[PDB]
Amino acid sequence: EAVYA
Amino acid sequence: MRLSYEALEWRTPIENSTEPVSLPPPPPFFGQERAREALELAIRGGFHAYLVGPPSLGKHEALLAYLSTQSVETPPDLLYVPLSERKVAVLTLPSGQEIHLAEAVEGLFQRFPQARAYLEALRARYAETGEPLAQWRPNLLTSSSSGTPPPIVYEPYATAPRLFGRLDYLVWSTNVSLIRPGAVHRAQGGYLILDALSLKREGTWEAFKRALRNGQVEPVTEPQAPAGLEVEPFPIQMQVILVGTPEAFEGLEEDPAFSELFRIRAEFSPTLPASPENCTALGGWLLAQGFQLTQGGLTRLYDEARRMAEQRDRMDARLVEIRALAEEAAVLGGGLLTAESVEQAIAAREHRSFLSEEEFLRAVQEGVIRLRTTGRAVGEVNSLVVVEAAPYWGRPARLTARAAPGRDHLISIDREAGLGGQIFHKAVLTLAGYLRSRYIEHGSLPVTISLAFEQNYVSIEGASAGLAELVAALSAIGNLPLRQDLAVTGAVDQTGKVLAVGAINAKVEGFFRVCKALGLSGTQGVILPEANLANLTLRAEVLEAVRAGQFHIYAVETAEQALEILAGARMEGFRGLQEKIRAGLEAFARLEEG
Repeated sequence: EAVYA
Repeated sequence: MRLSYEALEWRTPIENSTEPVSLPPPPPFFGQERAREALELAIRGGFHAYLVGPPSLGKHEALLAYLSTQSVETPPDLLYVPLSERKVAVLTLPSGQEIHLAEAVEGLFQRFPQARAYLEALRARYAETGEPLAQWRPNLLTSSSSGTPPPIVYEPYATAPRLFGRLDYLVWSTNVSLIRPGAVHRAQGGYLILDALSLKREGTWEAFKRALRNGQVEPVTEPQAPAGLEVEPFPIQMQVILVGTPEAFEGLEEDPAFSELFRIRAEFSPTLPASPENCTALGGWLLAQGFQLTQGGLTRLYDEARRMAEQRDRMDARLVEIRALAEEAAVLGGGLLTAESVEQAIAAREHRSFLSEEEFLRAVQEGVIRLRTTGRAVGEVNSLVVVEAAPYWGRPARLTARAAPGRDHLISIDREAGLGGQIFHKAVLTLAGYLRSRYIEHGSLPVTISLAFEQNYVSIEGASAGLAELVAALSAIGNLPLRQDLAVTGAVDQTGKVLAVGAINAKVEGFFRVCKALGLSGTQGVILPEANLANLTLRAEVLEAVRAGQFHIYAVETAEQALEILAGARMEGFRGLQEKIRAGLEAFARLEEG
């Protein structure tokens, strides 16, 4: 998955 | 600080939920003061304007409604007249008057003073030559009974033929009578509305500029015909309003002629103030749309708009999105827009987009993804992320910190591997700057620390894992067991202060979803920045759990405050955490100096 913090 | 249920509740109380709502329609542009005043100046000045704002605002609907209420002097008759057998000009006479000039001419300066050249070239040499001369009658394009409302021409498909008109060819030959008008011709005396995106997509911007700057309006011709009609320029009598998103204009704004031609920016806000007056306006607007609306239905929709904005004090201004949700709710309510139908329509939207989360929770439940939501562990924390696919579900991301004796290095493994973005990298560097500058007794830090997310992501971006990372690091240095029942979200600066993060609601709700799926223990919760208090518009289920004492939210201002909650002790009052961290650093220093 591509993720954003 | 703990946030009570009372501090977290943000929703509007509902009284007499099923009572039918009865409210007048608000004026166009309600709560969009800036954009209305800009449009008013453009109307008063005769200036060209552009309407800018995000998609689904109802920009077009607000515009047409507003223009419908204007009053201009009646549009002149507009026509093509031949100045020759291969030349034509665009002409205006006063309203009604072209029909007389057509009857007169059908009689194979009489009283049409302004139509001089067309008669003055209509002469005589059929007799002098016997030359057979039937392409000399005027071509009326438009005519109208009043200038209330003014002409209003919205052409969403801005091809050259739709803007400028067409030449039909009868068998070749053509003549004045075969020229069809375009949107430009129909808008004379009034308003032409185009979409910025269409002008770019159709490649018609340069020709449009030529029409406005030079009066060149060229009916579209075909590649086949042996010849064509010359068309004289003409004085353009219209106001143009472009509509589009901020990004749609940027293509156009790099051209200086755009700024020159379109002076008035009419910008829509993406949110309005959340007030009794805008809730009431929303009500009236929905009723004018045809909805059967109860009070509780209105209230729920108003609160959903606040939540869409992720601001307690603001509401999403996108009326088209509110309408679309209301249409779904109406179906679920059998035609009636109620509190229940709104909540259920929101819940069906989440259900329709839930497959990915169902897959995730199942993997966690099976232990294919390894998460802990109870107990304690050294150097480990649940940070929170959102997956970068709509609808942007929140999830916990397990993160570890390991410390070894070494020469002052803070490593992000994910960043070194090339998985982290620039801001993510900045967050790590910032933590490094905080630790070096905070713990100076031994000179440079006697530790190497490596951070890793436990799952592997194609990429991580953003700064909001900084707090989780810093607490993990301090824990590893001090050997401090941290609670795993509390997830952590926050950006940190070099001074250890905690800064606001994005997608706070999703993040919180995603940890709760994970806790619920594994069985709520009663002690779980989230630590988050105090700076995000104004963004918290949590869903019912989380609010109910917090009211029940089954879930807990903590707001902090500093990284140490977070660490205190996690390690279950204060920094000072020593035996505090600060002396254990110092004790760790001294141990590491001794190992490092053999």
